[PDB]
Amino acid sequence: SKGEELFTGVVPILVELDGDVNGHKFSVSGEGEGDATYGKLTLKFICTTGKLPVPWPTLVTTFVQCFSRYPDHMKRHDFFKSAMPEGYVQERTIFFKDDGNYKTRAEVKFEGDTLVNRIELKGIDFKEDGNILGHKLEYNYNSHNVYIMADKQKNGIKVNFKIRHNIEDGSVQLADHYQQNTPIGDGPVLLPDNHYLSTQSALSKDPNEKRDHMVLLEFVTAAGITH
Amino acid sequence: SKGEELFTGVVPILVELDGDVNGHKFSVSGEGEGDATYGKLTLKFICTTGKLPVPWPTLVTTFVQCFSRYPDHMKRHDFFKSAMPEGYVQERTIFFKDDGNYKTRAEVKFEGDTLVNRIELKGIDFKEDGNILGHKLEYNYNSHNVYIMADKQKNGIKVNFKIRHNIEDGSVQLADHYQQNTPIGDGPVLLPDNHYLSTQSALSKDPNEKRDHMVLLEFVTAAGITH
Amino acid sequence: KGEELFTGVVPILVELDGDVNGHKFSVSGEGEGDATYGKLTLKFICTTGKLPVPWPTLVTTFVQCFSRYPDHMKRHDFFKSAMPEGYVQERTIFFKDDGNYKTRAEVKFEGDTLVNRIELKGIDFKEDGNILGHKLEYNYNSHNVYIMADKQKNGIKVNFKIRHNIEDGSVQLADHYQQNTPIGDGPVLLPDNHYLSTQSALSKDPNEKRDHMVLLEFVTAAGITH
Amino acid sequence: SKGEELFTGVVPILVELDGDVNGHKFSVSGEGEGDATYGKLTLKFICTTGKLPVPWPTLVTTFVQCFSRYPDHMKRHDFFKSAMPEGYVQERTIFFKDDGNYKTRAEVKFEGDTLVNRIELKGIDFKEDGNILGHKLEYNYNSHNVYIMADKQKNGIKVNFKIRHNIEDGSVQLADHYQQNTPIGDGPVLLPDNHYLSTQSALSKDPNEKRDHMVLLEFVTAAGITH
Repeated sequence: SKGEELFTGVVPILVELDGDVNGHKFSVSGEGEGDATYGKLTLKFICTTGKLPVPWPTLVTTFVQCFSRYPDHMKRHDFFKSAMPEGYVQERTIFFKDDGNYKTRAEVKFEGDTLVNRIELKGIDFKEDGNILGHKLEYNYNSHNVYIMADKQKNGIKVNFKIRHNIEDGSVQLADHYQQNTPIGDGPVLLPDNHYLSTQSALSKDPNEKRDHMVLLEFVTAAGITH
Repeated sequence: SKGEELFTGVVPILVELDGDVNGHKFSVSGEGEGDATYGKLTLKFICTTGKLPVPWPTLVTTFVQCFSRYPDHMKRHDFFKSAMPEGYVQERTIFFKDDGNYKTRAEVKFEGDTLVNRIELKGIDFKEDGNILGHKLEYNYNSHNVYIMADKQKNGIKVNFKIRHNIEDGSVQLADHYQQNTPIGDGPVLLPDNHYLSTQSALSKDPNEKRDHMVLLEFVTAAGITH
Repeated sequence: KGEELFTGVVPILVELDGDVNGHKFSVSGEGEGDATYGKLTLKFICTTGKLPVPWPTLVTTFVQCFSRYPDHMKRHDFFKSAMPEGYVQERTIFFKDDGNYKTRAEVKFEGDTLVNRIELKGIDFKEDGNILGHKLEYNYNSHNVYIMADKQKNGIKVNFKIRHNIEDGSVQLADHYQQNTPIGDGPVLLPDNHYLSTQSALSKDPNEKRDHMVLLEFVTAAGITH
Repeated sequence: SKGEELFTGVVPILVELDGDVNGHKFSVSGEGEGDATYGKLTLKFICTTGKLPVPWPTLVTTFVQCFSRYPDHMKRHDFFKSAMPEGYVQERTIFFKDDGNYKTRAEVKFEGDTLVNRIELKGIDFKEDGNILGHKLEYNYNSHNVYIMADKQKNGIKVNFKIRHNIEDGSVQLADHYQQNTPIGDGPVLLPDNHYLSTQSALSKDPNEKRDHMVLLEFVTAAGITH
C-alpha cells in the first residue's frame, strides 16, 4: 500500500492516555520509536499523575500494530499501514475474567512525522482487592498470537485474543480482548484475509527514572498466510 | 473430555443432506469412517436424485470436525469431541463472492456407534451462469486454516475461514464461511482458546461408480496453542 | 526450468528391487502427482508374492519433487530444479534396536512420466523384531522432513525420524539420513534450511488380491519467510 | 531435566570473549540476565580494548541458548538446560560468504549462581575492505530459525543456520553457522528430536556509555515438535 512507505525506516511515536478506572483518574504519556522493517517497537511510559492505580502490564495492549512486520508474501494483508497517514480508530473492550473491564477508544495516526496513539480508557466493576486494583500481577509478559479477521461490512477489521497475565501466587489472570479497527480517512485500505500477529513483549525499568513508569520493547510479526 | 474417548479408534460416519439451491432440489448420502488419532477422514458421497446442480467442491465444507487431530498439548481445546455423544448443531452462512449464498444447519451426533452428520442446505440468489450454477469450478481443493474462537454466551464456538475454489479460467472464487457450533446436550463442554485447524482435502472419483458422486479424503490438525 | 514440468498432473512409476536379510522381493507402483497441491496418489504391488517387511516401513523409500513449495519459497525447491534429468536419492534408515535399510534411487523423467527406481538392501534385522515379525500397525503419522544444502555436492542433506506405531501401543523409530544430488550438469537451486510437512494415508484396494498398499500423501514446504 | 530447574527464575549472566581477527586482538565483557520462562535475554557488551575491529552484529551469535523458552510439550528436547550446571562446550565455524571465517570455542556453564559464557574467537582470511573489516554492516538484526539435530555419537547436538546481515547499500551479507554442542560433565543429558529455535534480536545503545558497546535484547522460543 501507499501508507506502507511511511514505515520503511525508524518512525517516532507518541502515546497519550487519559484513564479512569473505578473513578481513579490518571494520565500516562509515552514516547519512543518503531522500525516496522523488524517488527520492533521501543517505548517508555510515565504516569504523570502519580502512582498508576492499575498494574502496568494490564495497559500494554492499550498503549500501534502498524509497526508489525508483514513478510513480503503477506504485504497485501497489512490493514494497519494501508490506513496511514490518516490513521485508524482502535476500539476495545477488555474483559478481565472474574473482574472488571476496560473500554478503550484510540486514534492512531500521523501528526507531522510522528505516529501518535491517543487513547481514552474507562474501567468499571473492578474488585477492590482483585488482581488489578490489588496489584497482584507480576511485572512480566507472555507471548501471544493476535487473531485478525476482516469485517468488510463495517469497513475494517475485527481482532480477538486473550492475554495471560501471570499472578504472584502462580495462577493466571485472563484478559479477553475484543477489538475493532476502522479507517479515519476516505482512501482505499487493505482488508486482509484471516491471519495472526505473533507478539513478544519485554517489560523493564529505567534506572534513572524516579516516577512510576514502564519501558517496553516489543516484536510483532504477521503470520499464517501462504496463498 | 469423556467425548474424546469415543474417538480413539476408527468410527463409521454417515452423512445426509437435503438441498435446495435456487429451487433446484437435491439429496446426497455419504458414508465412510474417521480416525481422529490421525485426523483423517474417508468419505464417499452420492447424489441420489440424479445430477448434482452445484459443483461438488462447493459442498465439501458442508459434508465433521470432531475428527480433527488435536495434539496432546491442545486437548482441552477440543470443543467438537467434548459435545459427544449428544452432539452439536453446526450452522453456517457461506457467501460466494459476487454470487449467491448457502445457509446450512446440521446436527452432528452419535446414532448408536456411528457419527452422523444430517444437514439441510438452502442456497439463494445464485447467478444462472455464475461459477456455481454454471459449473465452472475445477475438481480440486486447496489447503485452508479454519479459525476457531469461543462463544461463551452460546456455550459453543464461532468459526471463520474463506475457501478458495479454483475456477476453470485460472481465477479463484471465494466462499466466506461464517460458522457457529452449539451443544445439543446439557452436559459441560470445553470452550477453547483461539486456535485453528489446518485442513487438506483430496477429491477423487470411484472408477466403479456411475452415479454423480465425490470421494473425499481429508486430514485435519489443530494448531496454534503452546500455553 | 524444472518447475514448469510440475504445473499439472504428472504420471508416476515406481520400481523397487529389495533384499532384506536375504529375503528378495520386488514392488511396482503407479499413480500420479499434482505438486500444485503437494498431493500424491500411488498404488504399490509386491510382484514376487508376500512382502517380507511391513508396508509402512517402505513408504518413505517409494518423489519429493511433488512437494508444494508456496510461491514465497520457490527459490528453495531443489527437487524440481534437478528435472527433467533428475536426482539420485540415497538413504540409510536405522530402525532403533533393529536393522537398517540402505537405498539408492534415481528420480527422473522418462518421457512424460516421473520415475522412481530404487535398490534396497536391508541387513541385521531380528527375525522376531518389529520389522520381520510384522508387528507394525497399518497406519502412518505426520512428520517434518528437515532439509539443508550440501554445497560441496551441489545437492541437499535431509534428516528426519519416522515414528511407526506398534501393535502393543509403543512406537518403532526409523531414523532417516538422506542425500540428494543432481544426475545432470544443469544448475540446481540450493535451498536455505527449511522443512516439508508430510501427511500420509494408507489404505487397501478392496478388489486387489495381491499384497499391496494404496498411498495418498500431502507434502508442503515451510519455514522460510525471508 | 534437573538442569531445567536452574532456569525457573531470573539468572545473572556473564560473557567474556577474547578475539583475534586478521591479527586484530580485542576483548569484550558482557553482563545481564536471562529469564528462560519467557525465552528472554538482556545483555550489555563492552569492548574493553578500545574500538571493536569488527561490526558488533557479527558477534551477536557468539555472545546462551540455555535461555530458550521450550514450551511444556517440548521440554524433553532441551539439551542446553539438561547439560547444566556442569555446562556445555559450544564450537562454531562461521563462514561469511565471499569473505573470511570465525572459529569459536566457548564454555557455557554455571559458576556459582551465574551462567557464564567464556569464548575464544579466531577470525582469518577477511578482506581488508570487505563488509566486516570495512565496517559496512548496518546496526540491526533479522529474525532467524536455528535448526537443531541430535549428534548421538558426541552425546550432544549439531546446529545449523545462516544469519542475514543487512549491508549499508541494501544488500545482505550471509554468515553460515556450523555449530556443535557437547556436555562438559558426564551426567545424563537430553538428546532431542529435530526442532528449531525462533530467535529475535534487538540491538541498541546505552546513551550514557562512552565506550564502544552493544545492548542486546533477545527472545528465543523452541518450536516444531507436537509428538
